[PDB]
Amino acid sequence: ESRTKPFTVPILTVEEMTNSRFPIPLEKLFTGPSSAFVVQPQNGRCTTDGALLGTTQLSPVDICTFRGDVTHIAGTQNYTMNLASQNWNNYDPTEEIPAPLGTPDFVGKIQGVLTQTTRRDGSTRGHKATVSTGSVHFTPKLGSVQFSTDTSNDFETGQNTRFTPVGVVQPQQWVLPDYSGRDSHNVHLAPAVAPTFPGEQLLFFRSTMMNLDCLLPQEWVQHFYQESAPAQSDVALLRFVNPDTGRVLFECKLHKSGYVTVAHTGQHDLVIPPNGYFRFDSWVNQFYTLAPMG
Ligand SMILES: [Zn+2]
Ligand SMILES: [Zn+2]
Ligand SMILES: [Zn+2]
Ligand SMILES: [Zn+2]
Ligand SMILES: [Zn+2]
Ligand SMILES: [Zn+2]
Ligand SMILES: [Zn+2]
Repeated sequence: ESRTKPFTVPILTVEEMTNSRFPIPLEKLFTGPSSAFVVQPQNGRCTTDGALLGTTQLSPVDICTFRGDVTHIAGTQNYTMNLASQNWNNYDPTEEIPAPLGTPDFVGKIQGVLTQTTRRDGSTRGHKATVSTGSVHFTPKLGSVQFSTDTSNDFETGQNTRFTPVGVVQPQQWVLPDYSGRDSHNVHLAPAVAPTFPGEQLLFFRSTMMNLDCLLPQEWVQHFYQESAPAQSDVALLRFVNPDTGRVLFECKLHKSGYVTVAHTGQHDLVIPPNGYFRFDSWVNQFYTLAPMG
């Protein structure tokens, strides 16, 4: 039989990791029922054996960013960005993805800094800007989005420009934007996720700014991809361990398609030790019942 790279997850604690849906630290773990909303984020999606899904890409600093060049909308402070690919090359809308990698995956107004990156002429050319992901002008899959800013002159036409997100005004974590605008349809989405094993609920990796919940920390996406360790079954059994005592706090299923479930009924904001981390223990069959959480 073939001997393949052993699967592992990072040894980073929750607070040492970052949300995969916005460039901010994770703050804590949360579990609760999810039958009343559709959980289909497009960022923070990756299989355990290293296949990226939806709009998921590797770099934490490219999460919810946009890149390209802008054209002034005459008589307004607003600008249309004509998107580039992720390396700054020609955007190619025929790729089978929902949108440019790193595109935001929730409806809301994201504020940030829009900056010209080349041939500044000695000017900073960075300005506060906002992009509304629910707006009719939000058409990243078509290759353009619209920003509101406080200038009408400062951005030179035909010069590379980048948006770095800073925060969200106020928004709907679970509602995907219309990547191609009104009366369109989203295409090539990573699938919705749900707990199908009775007594199980999804485990969310949660930050603030409202809650923002992801299915995998960004560092897990990066680790899974970099390692590309093959899966031995549909479910990897992880233990959350506290090295300060050496004891297991709880166990959970890391599903091969890239999400986590725990045995619990109801909302529970987990209380974890500062140094606790996840440890891969074994691959299990489809009949493994987890030890109860809390
Ligand atoms: Zn102009
Ligand atoms: Zn791309
Ligand atoms: Zn210039
Ligand atoms: Zn300004
Ligand atoms: Zn790693
Ligand atoms: Zn390695
Ligand atoms: Zn599974």
